[PDB]
Amino acid sequence: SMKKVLMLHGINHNMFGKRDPVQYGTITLSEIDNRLQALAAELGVQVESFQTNSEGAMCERIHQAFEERCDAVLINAGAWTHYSYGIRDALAILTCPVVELHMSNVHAREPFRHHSVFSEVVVGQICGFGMESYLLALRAAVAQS
Amino acid sequence: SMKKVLMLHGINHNMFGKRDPVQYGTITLSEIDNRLQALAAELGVQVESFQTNSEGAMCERIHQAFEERCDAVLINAGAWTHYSYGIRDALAILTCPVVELHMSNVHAREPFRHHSVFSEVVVGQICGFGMESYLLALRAAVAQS
Amino acid sequence: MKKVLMLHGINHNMFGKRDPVQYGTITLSEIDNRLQALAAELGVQVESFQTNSEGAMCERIHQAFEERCDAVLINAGAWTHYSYGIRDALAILTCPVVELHMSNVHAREPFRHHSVFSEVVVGQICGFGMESYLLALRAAVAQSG
Ligand SMILES: [Cl-]
Repeated sequence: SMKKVLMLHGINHNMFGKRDPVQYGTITLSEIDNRLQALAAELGVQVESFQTNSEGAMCERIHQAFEERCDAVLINAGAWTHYSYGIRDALAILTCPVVELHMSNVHAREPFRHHSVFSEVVVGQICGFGMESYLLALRAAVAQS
Repeated sequence: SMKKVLMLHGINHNMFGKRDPVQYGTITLSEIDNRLQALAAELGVQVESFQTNSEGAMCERIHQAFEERCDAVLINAGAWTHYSYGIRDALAILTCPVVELHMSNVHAREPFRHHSVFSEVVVGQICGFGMESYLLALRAAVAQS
Repeated sequence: MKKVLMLHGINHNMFGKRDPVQYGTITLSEIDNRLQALAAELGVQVESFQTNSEGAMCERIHQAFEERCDAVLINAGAWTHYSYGIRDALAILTCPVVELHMSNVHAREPFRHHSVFSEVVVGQICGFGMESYLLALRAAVAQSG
């Protein structure tokens, strides 16, 4: 009865918040997932989170989301965003809304981060708002429904 | 005494034929392998099929094909065709004929699919003929040996 | 005692296993032995790691961050020219990182001319064959002390 949203954390994201606190902050993947769960309860949906450093494991989770008729997918694939055509063609299989998000303003960083290979297979993109990027992406998917 | 040919299916190809039949058809990897097995028997050769979504598993299968003195290799690496230099340098270890193939006319799709990073390490390429691309590739490999 | 980590990249398990006349016989085992011999001479410890999985490489780099490795040597193979995932894993490190190659990559195919690691390494050593590894270990020890 409840809509299911899948959160896909990308390569190197298990290391969020484990670097120098003064320069990189302390936000961890665990805190992000808690904030997503907090907002999900108010929105009346379920959020399941998945993190991997393996491109094949990411694609196979996407395949599973297609077969399990997931209602919406949020993805911050990390560096994969800028070259992994395999994940791009995995996301293309999905028929539910796909929301791309980034904590940082990728369009103002190194040139290679300015381009996303997912642009044609996602509804839209959100970047630059830190932790709030995740919550805004969850909001975007729920409003799509 | 029989020649052994290895068929390498690439990333996301386990999902062949599991999408909308009206838009994507119903051709599955299982149906492809059966038609390959039928042609191999008619041609007097052996065909072994392998699919993976892991770039390392694909490279390691190629290493195994080199050590096992495989007679010819057919590869449809999927999206890996357009960026995986790792699979490219794996194919370069082979000394048997290598045939690159695609079901679709990749040179008439998105620009990133126009270029194959395998071009310098394969005998040639076959694309655009759907199921027949696999059967033509097997014929090409047998004639190369 | 100072610890240096040697990271061997994709396809490198096949070093020395190709045609000896054309590709030589230098193996990863022989390289690691020479590294251990020089490490004892230099008064440091060397640990070697090889993988064909991009995710496994990034996770070894995460472990190198947690274990407070003194220096990292990396010859990522073909990943050098496209794996932004490994690049962003290396960016987490705060110890000196030395990129190395046996061949003169800047005089090979154009795609090998560029390393996506250049902004996250101290420097690069290429072209000196087996000596590239030994020179890189010397570079890393001098960077620490
Ligand atoms: Cl609200």
